[PDB]
Amino acid sequence: IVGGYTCGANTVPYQVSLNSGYHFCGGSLINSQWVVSAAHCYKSGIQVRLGEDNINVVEGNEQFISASKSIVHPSYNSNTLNNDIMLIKLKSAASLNSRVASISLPTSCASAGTQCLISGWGNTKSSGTSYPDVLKCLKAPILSDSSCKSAYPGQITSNMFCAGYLEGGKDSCQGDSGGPVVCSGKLQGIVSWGSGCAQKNKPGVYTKVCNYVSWIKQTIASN
Ligand SMILES: [Ca+2]
Repeated sequence: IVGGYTCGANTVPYQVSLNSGYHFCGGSLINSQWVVSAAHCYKSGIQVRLGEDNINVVEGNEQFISASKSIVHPSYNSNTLNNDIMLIKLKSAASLNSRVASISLPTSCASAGTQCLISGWGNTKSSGTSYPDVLKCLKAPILSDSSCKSAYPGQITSNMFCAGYLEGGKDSCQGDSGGPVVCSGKLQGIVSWGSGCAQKNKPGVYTKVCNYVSWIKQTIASN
């Protein structure tokens, strides 16, 4: 997160870190046994780390649970990042409490102008590299489909939206991928892609979660 703020420990209780020896992506806990993340975060050997603030210090609220199964969206295209969503089933159910909690799935899509909270352990510099140990947050609005398409000609599908600031300075970044965009208490996006980070006229591009709720629910029901 570039241009954000320190969230506060365990204030984003659905935020997970995906660990393969190191933090490599965010995710969102959607029930006791399932995480939503970005398909481009897929790898084998994932440990889901819940209840994290400092990802380098054991602070007392962590739950570390191995993935038992990963499911990349059937239609994920890694070239275009269309359908950049994956589900991860935990080997055991998380224990849910005030600091480790699921986030609601949308029943309807969000609209341009809605403010949302974007969070993660990604890069904090736009012309630099600095990875935080504690969770960072950014409040940002959803941008119009037309401004999103104008920023990224030929690249925005019906499964993507833009959020952030066209002026630059405030965005998600490398290492935030797979993490949440939460709007009015609903998971509306997944950190997906963008040209650089926090660049002028190059907002963040997010997977449009509301398009996937039917797939999410049926997948959970059969797995
Ligand atoms: Ca920790």
